[PDB]
Amino acid sequence: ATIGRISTGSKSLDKLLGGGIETQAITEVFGEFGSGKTQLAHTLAVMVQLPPEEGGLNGSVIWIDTENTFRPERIREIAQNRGLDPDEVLKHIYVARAFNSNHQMLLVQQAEDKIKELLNTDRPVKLLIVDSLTSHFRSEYIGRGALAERQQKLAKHLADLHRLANLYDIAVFVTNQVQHSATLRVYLRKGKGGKRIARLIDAPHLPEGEAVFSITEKGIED
Ligand SMILES: Nc1ncnc2c1ncn2[C@@H]1O[C@H](COP(=O)(O)OP(=O)(O)O)[C@@H](O)[C@H]1O
Ligand SMILES: [Mg+2]
Ligand code: NA
Repeated sequence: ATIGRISTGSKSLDKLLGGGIETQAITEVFGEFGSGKTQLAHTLAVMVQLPPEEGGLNGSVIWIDTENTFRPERIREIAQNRGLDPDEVLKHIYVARAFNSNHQMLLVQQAEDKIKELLNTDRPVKLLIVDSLTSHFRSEYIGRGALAERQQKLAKHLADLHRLANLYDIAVFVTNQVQHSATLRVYLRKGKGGKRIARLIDAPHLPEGEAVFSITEKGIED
């Protein structure tokens, strides 16, 4: 029932987010290629495994990869530099590669089996990443009539994701690349000096400024 919050690594981003990404919610990060969507996903997959006084939820991670951008050595790096054992961190991340959008849909069903298994253990799943939420959908549904059909399949997939978030008290974190019904939309862009800037889109309950952070050996951080 009460909502959990997963620190991103960046104090600035966390404040913008109201303390971190929420369980019982789908948080969508969207932005151009190279903006940092996948790096934020990597960092979150580590942060969630921290205890709560360090901004985590003692959680396991399920990661649905659609573009083969998951890097286990990046996870090990981030974990090591934040004082976690990198091999242990990796063992609590369950990555599956989605071959196409239908298999991506099926993987969400399978995620429920893994979630149920871990639920009342000491490392329940607390984060479900889809990176990228839309890349297969953009690629497969194209041409006259595909707008309605793509949106319908995507809405179904997002409904499935929202049910897991709410039913199991999990944060869902999804990426979308920009040249549907997410709970919170975060616009990410690359700024001057290598900085990254985040802004919330249509989110009255949180701050209306922008967060600024860097991508480092610790993942993201101010
Ligand atoms: N270890 C690192 N330290 C600093 N910047 C990094 C590191 N690793 C990757 N990056 C930067 O992250 C950016 C890519 O982020 P990425 O999450 O893949 O973008 P997206 O998923 O939004 O296309 C690149 O600019 C790259 O230089
Ligand atoms: Mg990416
Ligand atoms: Na919490």
